Amino acid sequence: SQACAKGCELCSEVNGCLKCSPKLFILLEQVGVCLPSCPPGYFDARNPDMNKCIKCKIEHCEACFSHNFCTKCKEGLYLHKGRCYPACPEGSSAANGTMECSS
Amino acid sequence: PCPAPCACDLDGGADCSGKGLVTVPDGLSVFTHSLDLSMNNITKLPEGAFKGFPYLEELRLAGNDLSIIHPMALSGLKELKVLTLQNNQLKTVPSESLKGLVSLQSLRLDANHIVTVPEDSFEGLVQLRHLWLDDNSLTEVPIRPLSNLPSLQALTLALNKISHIPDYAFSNLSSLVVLHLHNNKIRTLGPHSFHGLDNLEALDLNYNNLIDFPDSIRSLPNLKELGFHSNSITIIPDGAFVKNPLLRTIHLYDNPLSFVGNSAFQNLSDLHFLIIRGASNVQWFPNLTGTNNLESLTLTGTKIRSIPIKFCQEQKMLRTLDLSYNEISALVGFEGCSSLEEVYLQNNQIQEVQNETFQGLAALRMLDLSRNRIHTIHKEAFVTLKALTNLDLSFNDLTAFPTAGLHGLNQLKLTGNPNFKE
Repeated sequence: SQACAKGCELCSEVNGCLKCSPKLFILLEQVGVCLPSCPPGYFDARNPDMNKCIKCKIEHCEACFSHNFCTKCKEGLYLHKGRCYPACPEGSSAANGTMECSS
Repeated sequence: PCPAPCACDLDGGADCSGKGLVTVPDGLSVFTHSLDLSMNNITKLPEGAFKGFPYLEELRLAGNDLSIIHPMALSGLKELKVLTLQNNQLKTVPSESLKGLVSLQSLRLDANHIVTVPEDSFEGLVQLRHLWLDDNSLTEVPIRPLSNLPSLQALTLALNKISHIPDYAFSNLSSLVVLHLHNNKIRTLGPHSFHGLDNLEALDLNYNNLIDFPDSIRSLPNLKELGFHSNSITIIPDGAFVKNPLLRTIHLYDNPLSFVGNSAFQNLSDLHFLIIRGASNVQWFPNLTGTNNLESLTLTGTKIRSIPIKFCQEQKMLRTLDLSYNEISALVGFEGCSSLEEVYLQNNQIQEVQNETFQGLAALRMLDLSRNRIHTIHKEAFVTLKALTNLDLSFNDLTAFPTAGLHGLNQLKLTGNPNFKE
Protein backbone atom coordinates (compact mmCIF):
# COMPACT_ATOMS: atom_id res chain seq x y z
CA SER A 1 0.00 0.00 0.00
CA GLN A 2 0.94 3.68 0.37
CA ALA A 3 2.30 5.36 3.52
CA CYS A 4 1.76 2.56 6.01
CA ALA A 5 4.57 3.40 8.46
CA LYS A 6 4.10 1.55 11.69
CA GLY A 7 6.54 -1.09 12.88
CA CYS A 8 6.25 -3.50 9.96
CA GLU A 9 7.93 -3.72 6.58
CA LEU A 10 4.90 -4.30 4.38
CA CYS A 11 1.49 -3.41 5.85
CA SER A 12 -1.86 -3.63 4.08
CA GLU A 13 -5.28 -3.08 5.70
CA VAL A 14 -6.18 -5.95 3.41
CA ASN A 15 -5.74 -8.70 6.03
CA GLY A 16 -3.45 -6.76 8.43
CA CYS A 17 0.36 -6.59 8.65
CA LEU A 18 2.70 -8.93 6.73
CA LYS A 19 6.52 -9.39 6.50
CA CYS A 20 7.66 -7.67 9.71
CA SER A 21 10.86 -5.61 10.04
CA PRO A 22 13.55 -7.91 11.39
CA LYS A 23 13.62 -9.25 13.88
CA LEU A 24 10.04 -9.36 15.06
CA PHE A 25 7.23 -11.88 15.05
CA ILE A 26 3.74 -11.88 13.54
CA LEU A 27 0.47 -12.40 15.42
CA LEU A 28 -2.94 -13.59 14.12
CA GLU A 29 -6.71 -13.67 14.89
CA GLN A 30 -7.80 -9.55 13.09
CA VAL A 31 -5.85 -10.19 11.09
CA GLY A 32 -2.10 -10.11 11.84
CA VAL A 33 0.15 -7.88 13.99
CA CYS A 34 3.91 -7.37 14.32
CA LEU A 35 5.79 -7.23 17.67
CA PRO A 36 8.73 -8.65 19.72
CA SER A 37 8.22 -11.52 22.17
CA CYS A 38 4.75 -12.97 21.43
CA PRO A 39 2.36 -12.61 24.40
CA PRO A 40 0.96 -15.38 26.58
CA GLY A 41 0.23 -18.04 25.85
CA TYR A 42 2.25 -17.90 22.64
CA PHE A 43 5.86 -18.95 22.28
CA ASP A 44 8.47 -16.99 20.31
CA ALA A 45 9.84 -19.03 17.42
CA ARG A 46 12.28 -18.04 14.71
CA ASN A 47 13.19 -19.17 11.22
CA PRO A 48 15.31 -17.60 8.44
CA ASP A 49 12.25 -16.86 6.30
CA MET A 50 9.33 -16.71 8.72
CA ASN A 51 9.26 -15.36 12.32
CA LYS A 52 5.91 -17.03 13.03
CA CYS A 53 5.27 -17.26 16.78
CA ILE A 54 3.06 -20.11 17.95
CA LYS A 55 0.80 -21.49 20.67
CA CYS A 56 2.02 -24.34 22.86
CA LYS A 57 0.32 -27.73 23.19
CA ILE A 58 1.13 -27.63 26.88
CA GLU A 59 -2.04 -27.18 29.00
CA HIS A 60 -2.62 -23.84 30.81
CA CYS A 61 0.85 -22.30 30.13
CA GLU A 62 1.73 -18.56 30.31
CA ALA A 63 5.13 -18.64 28.56
CA CYS A 64 6.41 -21.49 26.37
CA PHE A 65 9.95 -22.17 25.19
CA SER A 66 8.76 -24.69 22.61
CA HIS A 67 5.89 -26.97 21.52
CA ASN A 68 6.13 -29.23 24.54
CA PHE A 69 8.28 -27.25 26.98
CA CYS A 70 6.69 -24.62 29.28
CA THR A 71 8.81 -22.01 31.13
CA LYS A 72 6.12 -20.32 33.23
CA CYS A 73 3.08 -22.22 34.40
CA LYS A 74 -0.34 -20.65 34.97
CA GLU A 75 -1.23 -19.20 38.39
CA GLY A 76 -2.94 -22.33 39.70
CA LEU A 77 -0.38 -24.99 38.92
CA TYR A 78 3.02 -26.54 39.49
CA LEU A 79 5.76 -26.87 36.89
CA HIS A 80 7.65 -30.17 36.56
CA LYS A 81 10.16 -29.99 33.70
CA GLY A 82 8.36 -28.65 30.67
CA ARG A 83 4.89 -29.84 31.65
CA CYS A 84 2.30 -28.29 34.04
CA TYR A 85 0.48 -30.34 36.71
CA PRO A 86 -2.03 -29.44 39.47
CA ALA A 87 -0.32 -31.84 41.88
CA CYS A 88 3.46 -32.13 41.88
CA PRO A 89 3.99 -35.79 40.84
CA GLU A 90 6.14 -38.16 42.91
CA GLY A 91 8.28 -38.66 41.13
CA SER A 92 9.63 -35.63 43.01
CA SER A 93 8.47 -33.45 45.91
CA ALA A 94 7.06 -29.95 45.53
CA ALA A 95 8.86 -26.81 46.67
CA ASN A 96 7.23 -23.76 48.31
CA GLY A 97 7.13 -19.94 48.29
CA THR A 98 6.77 -20.26 44.51
CA MET A 99 5.24 -22.96 42.33
CA GLU A 100 8.02 -25.24 41.03
CA CYS A 101 8.86 -28.95 41.11
CA SER A 102 12.24 -29.88 42.60
CA SER A 103 13.89 -33.33 42.55
CA PRO B 1 4.78 6.08 42.01
CA CYS B 2 4.55 6.55 38.25
CA PRO B 3 7.52 7.94 36.37
CA ALA B 4 6.13 9.96 33.45
CA PRO B 5 6.91 8.06 30.24
CA CYS B 6 6.51 4.63 31.83
CA ALA B 7 3.08 3.14 32.12
CA CYS B 8 2.89 2.27 35.79
CA ASP B 9 0.46 -0.59 36.25
CA LEU B 10 -0.96 -3.45 38.27
CA ASP B 11 1.02 -3.94 41.45
CA GLY B 12 4.73 -4.56 40.80
CA GLY B 13 5.05 -4.51 37.04
CA ALA B 14 6.13 -1.49 35.03
CA ASP B 15 6.04 -0.89 31.27
CA CYS B 16 8.25 1.81 29.71
CA SER B 17 8.19 0.37 26.22
CA GLY B 18 6.91 1.50 22.89
CA LYS B 19 7.54 4.26 23.09
CA GLY B 20 10.24 5.11 23.94
CA LEU B 21 13.37 6.50 25.51
CA VAL B 22 17.12 6.69 26.13
CA THR B 23 18.73 5.67 29.48
CA VAL B 24 16.50 4.99 32.53
CA PRO B 25 13.33 6.53 34.00
CA ASP B 26 13.43 9.45 36.41
CA GLY B 27 11.08 8.03 39.03
CA LEU B 28 12.58 5.22 41.04
CA SER B 29 9.81 3.05 42.47
CA VAL B 30 11.97 1.19 44.94
CA PHE B 31 9.30 -1.37 45.83
CA THR B 32 8.81 -2.24 42.11
CA HIS B 33 9.50 -5.59 40.44
CA SER B 34 8.99 -6.90 36.87
CA LEU B 35 10.29 -3.97 34.78
CA ASP B 36 9.73 -3.87 30.99
CA LEU B 37 12.32 -1.53 29.44
CA SER B 38 12.10 -3.07 26.00
CA MET B 39 11.56 -1.38 22.57
CA ASN B 40 13.62 1.85 22.88
CA ASN B 41 16.74 3.53 21.60
CA ILE B 42 19.18 2.83 24.41
CA THR B 43 22.77 3.15 23.31
CA LYS B 44 24.69 1.90 26.38
CA LEU B 45 23.94 0.93 29.99
CA PRO B 46 25.61 2.94 32.79
CA GLU B 47 26.56 1.23 36.03
CA GLY B 48 24.24 1.73 38.97
CA ALA B 49 21.20 2.49 36.81
CA PHE B 50 19.90 -0.84 38.14
CA LYS B 51 21.40 -0.40 41.61
CA GLY B 52 18.58 1.98 42.48
CA PHE B 53 16.12 -0.84 41.86
CA PRO B 54 16.22 -3.80 44.35
CA TYR B 55 13.61 -6.59 44.81
CA LEU B 56 13.43 -6.74 40.97
CA GLU B 57 12.38 -10.09 39.48
CA GLU B 58 12.10 -9.93 35.70
CA LEU B 59 13.83 -7.42 33.42
CA ARG B 60 13.17 -6.83 29.72
CA LEU B 61 16.01 -5.14 27.81
CA ALA B 62 14.85 -6.51 24.41
CA GLY B 63 14.11 -4.36 21.34
CA ASN B 64 16.94 -1.89 22.09
CA ASP B 65 20.00 -1.27 19.95
CA LEU B 66 22.68 -1.95 22.56
CA SER B 67 26.36 -2.12 21.66
CA ILE B 68 27.93 -2.68 25.08
CA ILE B 69 27.04 -3.18 28.76
CA HIS B 70 29.03 -2.12 31.83
CA PRO B 71 30.22 -5.19 33.81
CA MET B 72 28.75 -3.75 37.02
CA ALA B 73 25.72 -2.08 35.36
CA LEU B 74 23.46 -4.84 36.70
CA SER B 75 24.95 -4.03 40.12
CA GLY B 76 24.87 -7.71 41.06
CA LEU B 77 21.24 -7.37 42.25
CA LYS B 78 20.53 -10.82 43.61
CA GLU B 79 16.82 -11.07 43.03
CA LEU B 80 16.71 -10.95 39.21
CA LYS B 81 14.76 -13.99 38.00
CA VAL B 82 15.00 -13.55 34.21
CA LEU B 83 16.73 -11.21 31.77
CA THR B 84 15.76 -10.60 28.15
CA LEU B 85 18.50 -9.02 26.02
CA GLN B 86 17.23 -10.19 22.59
CA ASN B 87 17.24 -8.09 19.39
CA ASN B 88 20.23 -5.92 20.37
CA GLN B 89 23.62 -5.08 18.82
CA LEU B 90 25.65 -6.96 21.43
CA LYS B 91 28.74 -8.26 19.67
CA THR B 92 29.64 -10.64 22.52
CA VAL B 93 28.36 -12.44 25.63
CA PRO B 94 28.48 -9.88 28.47
CA SER B 95 29.89 -12.49 30.87
CA GLU B 96 31.11 -9.73 33.22
CA SER B 97 27.71 -8.04 33.26
CA LEU B 98 26.03 -11.39 34.07
CA LYS B 99 28.10 -12.22 37.14
CA GLY B 100 26.37 -12.04 40.49
CA LEU B 101 22.88 -13.03 39.42
CA VAL B 102 22.19 -16.19 41.38
CA SER B 103 18.43 -15.92 40.92
CA LEU B 104 18.47 -15.88 37.13
CA GLN B 105 16.24 -18.65 35.77
CA SER B 106 16.01 -17.50 32.10
CA LEU B 107 18.27 -15.65 29.63
CA ARG B 108 17.44 -14.24 26.21
CA LEU B 109 20.52 -13.47 24.15
CA ASP B 110 18.96 -14.36 20.79
CA ALA B 111 18.74 -11.98 17.78
CA ASN B 112 21.96 -10.30 18.86
CA HIS B 113 24.90 -10.50 16.57
CA ILE B 114 27.26 -12.51 18.70
CA VAL B 115 30.43 -14.28 17.65
CA THR B 116 32.72 -14.56 20.72
CA VAL B 117 31.50 -16.44 23.85
CA PRO B 118 34.07 -15.94 26.69
CA GLU B 119 35.23 -19.02 28.67
CA ASP B 120 34.15 -17.49 31.96
CA SER B 121 30.60 -16.95 30.64
CA PHE B 122 27.50 -17.98 32.57
CA GLU B 123 29.52 -18.33 35.76
CA GLY B 124 27.44 -18.41 38.93
CA LEU B 125 24.18 -18.72 37.01
CA VAL B 126 23.66 -22.25 38.30
CA GLN B 127 19.99 -21.38 38.98
CA LEU B 128 19.63 -20.96 35.18
CA ARG B 129 16.97 -22.99 33.43
CA HIS B 130 16.18 -21.74 29.90
CA LEU B 131 18.85 -20.21 27.65
CA TRP B 132 18.43 -18.49 24.27
CA LEU B 133 21.25 -18.20 21.76
CA ASP B 134 19.86 -17.92 18.24
CA ASP B 135 20.20 -15.77 15.13
CA ASN B 136 23.69 -15.13 16.45
CA SER B 137 26.99 -15.52 14.53
CA LEU B 138 28.17 -18.47 16.63
CA THR B 139 30.56 -20.82 14.85
CA GLU B 140 31.07 -23.16 17.78
CA VAL B 141 29.08 -24.74 20.61
CA PRO B 142 30.27 -22.71 23.60
CA ILE B 143 31.32 -25.80 25.61
CA ARG B 144 33.15 -24.54 28.70
CA PRO B 145 30.82 -21.64 29.45
CA LEU B 146 27.97 -24.10 28.95
CA SER B 147 29.38 -26.35 31.67
CA ASN B 148 28.61 -23.89 34.48
CA LEU B 149 24.91 -24.52 34.06
CA PRO B 150 23.96 -27.69 36.01
CA SER B 151 20.31 -26.68 36.37
CA LEU B 152 19.66 -25.91 32.71
CA GLN B 153 16.73 -27.79 31.21
CA ALA B 154 16.11 -25.65 28.09
CA LEU B 155 18.87 -24.73 25.61
CA THR B 156 18.69 -23.28 22.13
CA LEU B 157 21.78 -22.97 19.89
CA ALA B 158 19.76 -22.64 16.66
CA LEU B 159 19.97 -20.27 13.61
CA ASN B 160 23.76 -20.16 13.83
CA LYS B 161 26.93 -21.02 11.89
CA ILE B 162 27.80 -24.06 14.00
CA SER B 163 29.20 -26.71 11.67
CA HIS B 164 30.37 -29.47 14.03
CA ILE B 165 29.54 -30.73 17.48
CA PRO B 166 32.52 -32.32 19.24
CA ASP B 167 32.10 -35.29 21.57
CA TYR B 168 31.41 -34.57 25.26
CA ALA B 169 30.38 -31.03 24.24
CA PHE B 170 27.19 -31.20 26.22
CA SER B 171 28.76 -33.51 28.84
CA ASN B 172 28.06 -31.49 32.00
CA LEU B 173 24.37 -30.53 31.42
CA SER B 174 22.70 -33.25 33.47
CA SER B 175 19.26 -31.67 33.66
CA LEU B 176 18.85 -30.73 30.00
CA VAL B 177 15.43 -31.53 28.49
CA VAL B 178 15.14 -29.61 25.22
CA LEU B 179 18.02 -28.87 22.86
CA HIS B 180 17.51 -26.88 19.66
CA LEU B 181 20.39 -27.21 17.17
CA HIS B 182 18.23 -26.44 14.11
CA ASN B 183 19.23 -24.16 11.18
CA ASN B 184 23.03 -24.50 11.24
CA LYS B 185 25.77 -25.67 8.93
CA ILE B 186 26.06 -28.98 10.82
CA ARG B 187 27.89 -31.66 8.80
CA THR B 188 29.57 -34.02 11.28
CA LEU B 189 28.48 -34.95 14.88
CA GLY B 190 30.87 -36.62 17.33
CA PRO B 191 29.78 -40.14 18.42
CA HIS B 192 29.82 -38.93 22.03
CA SER B 193 28.48 -35.41 21.43
CA PHE B 194 25.22 -36.11 23.32
CA HIS B 195 26.92 -37.91 26.16
CA GLY B 196 25.90 -36.22 29.40
CA LEU B 197 22.23 -35.40 28.76
CA ASP B 198 20.33 -38.23 30.31
CA ASN B 199 17.40 -35.95 30.74
CA LEU B 200 16.86 -34.79 27.20
CA GLU B 201 13.35 -35.56 25.98
CA ALA B 202 13.67 -33.25 22.97
CA LEU B 203 16.31 -33.09 20.20
CA ASP B 204 16.03 -30.79 17.17
CA LEU B 205 18.59 -31.39 14.41
CA ASN B 206 16.38 -30.06 11.51
CA TYR B 207 17.61 -27.83 8.67
CA ASN B 208 21.25 -28.85 8.87
CA ASN B 209 24.01 -30.14 6.61
CA LEU B 210 24.32 -33.72 8.08
CA ILE B 211 25.61 -36.64 5.99
CA ASP B 212 25.36 -39.67 8.25
CA PHE B 213 22.61 -40.67 10.66
CA PRO B 214 23.27 -39.08 14.08
CA ASP B 215 24.10 -42.18 16.17
CA SER B 216 25.06 -39.71 18.87
CA ILE B 217 21.48 -40.17 20.09
CA ARG B 218 22.42 -43.61 21.34
CA SER B 219 23.35 -41.85 24.55
CA LEU B 220 19.85 -40.41 24.98
CA PRO B 221 17.76 -42.68 27.25
CA ASN B 222 14.79 -40.31 27.84
CA LEU B 223 14.46 -39.05 24.24
CA LYS B 224 10.86 -38.49 23.09
CA GLU B 225 10.58 -35.69 20.48
CA LEU B 226 13.21 -36.15 17.72
CA GLY B 227 13.98 -34.57 14.41
CA PHE B 228 16.64 -34.24 11.88
CA HIS B 229 15.30 -32.94 8.60
CA SER B 230 16.29 -31.15 5.47
CA ASN B 231 19.60 -32.96 6.01
CA SER B 232 21.69 -35.01 3.58
CA ILE B 233 21.25 -38.34 5.41
CA THR B 234 21.07 -41.21 2.93
CA ILE B 235 20.59 -43.99 5.41
CA ILE B 236 18.56 -45.10 8.46
CA PRO B 237 20.44 -48.06 9.99
CA ASP B 238 19.30 -51.14 12.00
CA GLY B 239 18.74 -50.55 15.69
CA ALA B 240 18.94 -46.85 15.02
CA PHE B 241 16.56 -46.02 17.88
CA VAL B 242 17.11 -49.19 19.92
CA LYS B 243 18.46 -47.09 22.78
CA ASN B 244 15.46 -44.75 22.55
CA PRO B 245 12.30 -46.69 23.36
CA LEU B 246 10.53 -43.53 24.62
CA LEU B 247 10.38 -41.77 21.26
CA ARG B 248 6.85 -40.61 20.56
CA THR B 249 7.78 -38.25 17.65
CA ILE B 250 10.11 -38.62 14.65
CA HIS B 251 10.50 -36.15 11.75
CA LEU B 252 13.06 -37.48 9.25
CA TYR B 253 11.40 -35.93 6.15
CA ASP B 254 13.24 -34.21 3.29
CA ASN B 255 16.24 -36.51 3.47
CA PRO B 256 17.69 -38.20 0.42
CA LEU B 257 16.95 -41.60 1.90
CA SER B 258 18.31 -44.67 0.15
CA PHE B 259 18.31 -47.74 2.36
CA VAL B 260 16.17 -48.18 5.45
CA GLY B 261 17.07 -50.71 8.14
CA ASN B 262 14.60 -53.55 8.62
CA SER B 263 15.27 -53.57 12.33
CA ALA B 264 15.11 -49.78 12.50
CA PHE B 265 11.45 -49.10 13.24
CA GLN B 266 10.76 -52.45 14.91
CA ASN B 267 9.56 -52.73 18.52
CA LEU B 268 9.12 -48.98 19.12
CA SER B 269 5.72 -49.15 20.84
CA ASP B 270 5.75 -45.53 22.05
CA LEU B 271 5.89 -44.09 18.56
CA HIS B 272 2.99 -41.84 17.71
CA PHE B 273 3.84 -39.51 14.85
CA LEU B 274 6.25 -40.60 12.12
CA ILE B 275 7.07 -38.32 9.15
CA ILE B 276 8.92 -39.44 6.02
CA ARG B 277 8.95 -37.38 2.81
CA GLY B 278 11.23 -37.03 -0.19
CA ALA B 279 12.93 -40.35 0.05
CA SER B 280 13.13 -41.13 -3.63
CA ASN B 281 15.07 -44.39 -3.56
CA VAL B 282 13.32 -46.46 -0.87
CA GLN B 283 11.70 -49.50 -2.44
CA TRP B 284 10.20 -51.31 0.53
CA PHE B 285 7.61 -50.33 3.09
CA PRO B 286 9.45 -50.32 6.47
CA ASN B 287 9.01 -53.13 8.92
CA LEU B 288 7.00 -51.69 11.78
CA THR B 289 6.54 -55.05 13.42
CA GLY B 290 6.62 -54.38 17.13
CA THR B 291 5.31 -50.88 16.60
CA ASN B 292 1.56 -51.33 17.04
CA ASN B 293 0.48 -47.89 18.16
CA LEU B 294 0.68 -44.99 15.76
CA GLU B 295 -1.57 -41.98 15.56
CA SER B 296 -0.05 -40.54 12.45
CA LEU B 297 2.11 -42.00 9.69
CA THR B 298 3.61 -40.37 6.55
CA LEU B 299 5.42 -41.98 3.61
CA THR B 300 5.87 -39.61 0.69
CA GLY B 301 7.98 -39.39 -2.46
CA THR B 302 9.03 -43.05 -2.36
CA LYS B 303 9.17 -45.82 -4.96
CA ILE B 304 7.21 -48.16 -2.67
CA ARG B 305 4.86 -50.07 -4.95
CA SER B 306 2.95 -52.01 -2.34
CA ILE B 307 1.72 -52.26 1.19
CA PRO B 308 2.00 -55.05 3.79
CA ILE B 309 -1.06 -57.34 3.75
CA LYS B 310 -0.94 -57.34 7.54
CA PHE B 311 -0.48 -53.59 8.01
CA CYS B 312 -3.90 -52.85 9.50
CA GLN B 313 -4.03 -55.91 11.81
CA GLU B 314 -1.98 -54.16 14.47
CA GLN B 315 -2.48 -50.45 13.64
CA LYS B 316 -5.81 -49.95 15.49
CA MET B 317 -4.54 -46.67 17.00
CA LEU B 318 -4.10 -44.83 13.66
CA ARG B 319 -5.93 -41.53 12.95
CA THR B 320 -3.99 -40.10 9.99
CA LEU B 321 -2.34 -41.93 7.15
CA ASP B 322 -0.52 -40.29 4.26
CA LEU B 323 0.95 -42.47 1.51
CA SER B 324 0.72 -39.75 -1.13
CA TYR B 325 3.23 -39.65 -4.00
CA ASN B 326 4.47 -43.23 -4.14
CA GLU B 327 4.57 -46.05 -6.67
CA ILE B 328 1.71 -48.01 -4.97
CA SER B 329 0.04 -50.16 -7.63
CA ALA B 330 -2.61 -51.87 -5.53
CA LEU B 331 -4.57 -51.76 -2.27
CA VAL B 332 -5.42 -53.85 0.78
CA GLY B 333 -7.94 -54.04 3.60
CA PHE B 334 -8.09 -50.88 5.64
CA GLU B 335 -10.54 -52.40 8.12
CA GLY B 336 -8.96 -52.65 11.54
CA CYS B 337 -7.51 -49.17 11.07
CA SER B 338 -10.92 -48.03 12.23
CA SER B 339 -9.52 -45.11 14.16
CA LEU B 340 -8.71 -43.62 10.71
CA GLU B 341 -9.77 -40.07 9.78
CA GLU B 342 -7.54 -38.57 7.01
CA VAL B 343 -6.36 -40.96 4.25
CA TYR B 344 -4.12 -39.63 1.50
CA LEU B 345 -3.42 -41.91 -1.46
CA GLN B 346 -3.00 -39.26 -4.19
CA ASN B 347 -0.38 -39.57 -6.94
CA ASN B 348 -0.09 -43.41 -6.90
CA GLN B 349 -0.60 -46.34 -9.32
CA ILE B 350 -3.86 -47.56 -7.71
CA GLN B 351 -6.37 -48.86 -10.27
CA GLU B 352 -9.18 -50.15 -8.01
CA VAL B 353 -11.31 -49.71 -4.90
CA GLN B 354 -13.20 -52.68 -3.42
CA ASN B 355 -16.35 -53.39 -1.35
CA GLU B 356 -14.22 -54.34 1.63
CA THR B 357 -11.25 -51.98 1.16
CA PHE B 358 -12.71 -49.18 3.20
CA GLN B 359 -15.16 -51.54 4.90
CA GLY B 360 -15.92 -50.38 8.42
CA LEU B 361 -14.30 -46.96 8.66
CA ALA B 362 -16.55 -44.93 10.89
CA ALA B 363 -14.09 -42.07 11.32
CA LEU B 364 -12.85 -41.50 7.73
CA ARG B 365 -13.29 -37.86 6.67
CA MET B 366 -10.79 -36.83 4.02
CA LEU B 367 -10.05 -39.34 1.30
CA ASP B 368 -7.57 -38.61 -1.43
CA LEU B 369 -7.47 -40.85 -4.50
CA SER B 370 -6.69 -38.11 -7.05
CA ARG B 371 -3.99 -38.56 -9.73
CA ASN B 372 -4.16 -42.38 -9.91
CA ARG B 373 -4.98 -45.13 -12.48
CA ILE B 374 -8.47 -45.92 -11.00
CA HIS B 375 -11.06 -47.21 -13.49
CA THR B 376 -13.70 -49.13 -11.53
CA ILE B 377 -14.75 -49.19 -7.88
CA HIS B 378 -15.64 -52.73 -6.81
CA LYS B 379 -19.16 -53.42 -5.42
CA GLU B 380 -19.41 -49.72 -4.53
CA ALA B 381 -18.87 -49.40 -0.82
CA PHE B 382 -18.38 -45.97 0.40
CA VAL B 383 -21.69 -46.80 2.13
CA THR B 384 -20.03 -47.72 5.39
CA LEU B 385 -18.38 -44.31 6.07
CA LYS B 386 -20.90 -41.94 7.68
CA ALA B 387 -18.17 -39.42 8.40
CA LEU B 388 -16.87 -39.00 4.81
CA THR B 389 -16.89 -35.36 3.76
CA ASN B 390 -14.02 -34.53 1.40
CA LEU B 391 -13.56 -36.97 -1.46
CA ASP B 392 -11.12 -36.52 -4.29
CA LEU B 393 -11.34 -38.83 -7.29
CA SER B 394 -9.97 -36.31 -9.77
CA PHE B 395 -7.71 -37.51 -12.65
CA ASN B 396 -8.29 -41.28 -13.06
CA ASP B 397 -9.53 -43.78 -15.66
CA LEU B 398 -13.14 -43.67 -14.35
CA THR B 399 -16.07 -43.63 -16.79
CA ALA B 400 -18.50 -43.94 -13.92
CA PHE B 401 -18.42 -42.91 -10.29
CA PRO B 402 -20.37 -45.07 -7.83
CA THR B 403 -22.80 -43.25 -5.56
CA ALA B 404 -23.87 -44.81 -2.29
CA GLY B 405 -23.29 -43.55 1.24
CA LEU B 406 -22.18 -40.19 -0.15
CA HIS B 407 -24.69 -38.36 2.06
CA GLY B 408 -23.16 -35.25 3.60
CA LEU B 409 -20.19 -34.81 1.26
CA ASN B 410 -19.18 -31.14 1.33
CA GLN B 411 -16.51 -31.53 -1.34
CA LEU B 412 -16.31 -33.98 -4.23
CA LYS B 413 -13.71 -33.82 -7.00
CA LEU B 414 -14.64 -35.46 -10.30
CA THR B 415 -12.33 -33.78 -12.79
CA GLY B 416 -10.12 -35.49 -15.40
CA ASN B 417 -12.27 -38.57 -15.82
CA PRO B 418 -11.83 -40.49 -17.78
CA ASN B 419 -8.53 -39.32 -19.29
CA PHE B 420 -7.93 -40.27 -22.06
CA LYS B 421 -5.55 -38.42 -22.52
CA GLU B 422 -4.12 -41.95 -23.01
